[PDB]
Amino acid sequence: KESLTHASVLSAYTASYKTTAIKSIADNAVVLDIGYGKGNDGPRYAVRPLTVTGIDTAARMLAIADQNKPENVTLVKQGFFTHITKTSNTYTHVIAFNSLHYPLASSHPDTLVQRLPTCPANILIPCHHLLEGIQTPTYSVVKDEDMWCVKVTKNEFIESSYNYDVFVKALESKYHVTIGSLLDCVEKPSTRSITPTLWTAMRNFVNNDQEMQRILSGYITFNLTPLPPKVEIINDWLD
Ligand SMILES: Nc1ncnc2c1ncn2[C@@H]1O[C@H](CSCC[C@H](N)C(=O)O)[C@@H](O)[C@H]1O
Ligand code: NA
Repeated sequence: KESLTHASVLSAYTASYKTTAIKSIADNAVVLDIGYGKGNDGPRYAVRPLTVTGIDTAARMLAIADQNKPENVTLVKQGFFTHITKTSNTYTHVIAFNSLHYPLASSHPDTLVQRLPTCPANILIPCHHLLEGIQTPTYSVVKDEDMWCVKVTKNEFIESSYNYDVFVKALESKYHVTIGSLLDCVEKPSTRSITPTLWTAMRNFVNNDQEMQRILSGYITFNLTPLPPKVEIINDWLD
């Protein structure tokens, strides 16, 4: 133990994937961040040619996010389904980092996907069926009846189950999908507290810790590009 615990590596790798995704958003995009929360990705949006709408259901967290909100960011307090109905923005990129499993637990996965704007997207989602059993001093996922118990540091969150399989099958109806894991992250997070020496120390710990690789393998990433328009019947016409 020396600043190098399971929760520490997880947030750093999470920070790694957000750095790459936000950077890879096309220039001048109108972005929707579903679950903007307390504003961790503000500094990454602030240094970029992007118009961003951050939506959350928690006002207390959107209050922490306003205390240092970049001006290219607009904050709105409405969940995803209300906002998609009411908004006048046409979005060109969707971001959802550790957020979509909440709406997916109270909706049909095909309804969430068809309601998402038809635009490129990046999704980080925990797959609790790939995380159950992992018990480390700072990270633990355990089953509790129909609900999931997850402990980060000492935070004791309860999350509900969602249908990952149907979700992935619905994305395949709309998107070219490349699936991945946090374990596939190499790029150094933009977080300035993560020095080059510390990142190397984190990635070396991943190469030599089984528990860590399991935690990282259970945080599933989705790089989405919209399929061609239903006029894909022309290509099937080559059968
Ligand atoms: N249906 C919903 N619509 C929008 N935001 C939601 C939501 N359900 C939960 N959220 C928000 O999603 C967030 C996930 S945690 C914060 C995630 C943030 N993207 C980050 O990277 O730090 C929470 O703040 C939660 O309030
Ligand atoms: Na670019």
